[PDB]
Amino acid sequence: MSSVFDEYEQLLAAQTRPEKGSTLKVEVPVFTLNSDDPEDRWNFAVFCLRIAVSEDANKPLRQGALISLLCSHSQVMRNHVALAGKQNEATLAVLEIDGFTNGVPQFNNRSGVSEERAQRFMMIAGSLPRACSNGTPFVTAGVEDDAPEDITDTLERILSIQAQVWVTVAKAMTAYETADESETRRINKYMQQGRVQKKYILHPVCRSAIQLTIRQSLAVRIFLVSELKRGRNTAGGTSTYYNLVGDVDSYIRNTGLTAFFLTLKYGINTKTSALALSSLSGDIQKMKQLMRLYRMKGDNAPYMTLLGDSDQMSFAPAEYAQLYSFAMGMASVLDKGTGKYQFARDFMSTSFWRLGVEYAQAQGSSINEDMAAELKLTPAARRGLAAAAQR
RNA sequence: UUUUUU
Repeated sequence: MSSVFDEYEQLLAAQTRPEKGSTLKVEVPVFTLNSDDPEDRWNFAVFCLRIAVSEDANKPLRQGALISLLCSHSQVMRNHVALAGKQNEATLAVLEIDGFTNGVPQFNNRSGVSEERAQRFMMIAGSLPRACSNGTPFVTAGVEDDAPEDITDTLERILSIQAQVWVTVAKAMTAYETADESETRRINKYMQQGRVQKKYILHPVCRSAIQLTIRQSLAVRIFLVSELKRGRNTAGGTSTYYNLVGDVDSYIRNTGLTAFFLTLKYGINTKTSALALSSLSGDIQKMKQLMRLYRMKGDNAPYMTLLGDSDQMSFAPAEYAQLYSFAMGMASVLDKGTGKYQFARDFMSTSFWRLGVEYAQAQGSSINEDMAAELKLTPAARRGLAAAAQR
């Protein structure tokens, strides 16, 4: 016995099902450390940063510089750059920089390079943000001529630079989303932690450009995604770098799916009686559809934004406009968030907003079956807590 | 299509 609604669902299931050809693909130069000297890791990090922040070097190369700023943290970096090589979609090279001598400039290499190339980066060292001051990345001038006597502070500086990056990985879109203040709040609470010094802040202009670079490059984000997957996978007892990554992770995830999760929070997870209504159901049915599509998606699910796949479009807030508006109007009254921006659509319905207001304005109504059948609640207590809400 | 706080 096929029922009409049931076959309605059977129709809405086939549609929601989620080798790819090979195109032209450009080489990405990538740098690889070898050495055990703290001085050498220090110059490697300053160098990869002065590359990353170039005013004149082409794109793939700044990409590679950033890959290196994100790779430099490790000790044994052979296997981590092999894990870089594991991703067959792009194409990366090794360039064993073999270390540099006491003079900062020479890139002394044995394999696969040339001394004319031998003049460009160093030429590119000269690459400088005319807008940026002191002509250096770190805002306190007399910092980079420092002595890393031990490996621990060199690590810690690497951590701070990379974490400045990992913070700026969120709000990843292309327009200049202003997340400087939230970046600053997280820098401040990482100062509450203390793993990052106040002494090593970058220039925020160059940082936002580093962000713009991050999102213009496809595979550096893919590397971020794999970084973050191996971060979420590892437990607590480990090395500090994964702990920074996984700690910042919960701020990276779940991005751009925001109205969808507002609906989850306010619209549904409160199960107010107006949720039950004449029609709002159909969009609820589709809500649990995208739920099933979220769970059986799963392993790349908290990361579609960064991932970039078109399927999020299936996470369109627009088909929910009725529900979506209600859940919002209510959050607008009940919660005091989102009031400082335009978080609204033109495909909205006005009445269900008005009703989210009216329904949220009278908190006498929140009665749940759950606590009722939990505490054997009286009518006396019901009308009592009502008088409380009459405040 | 994207636009909080943690």
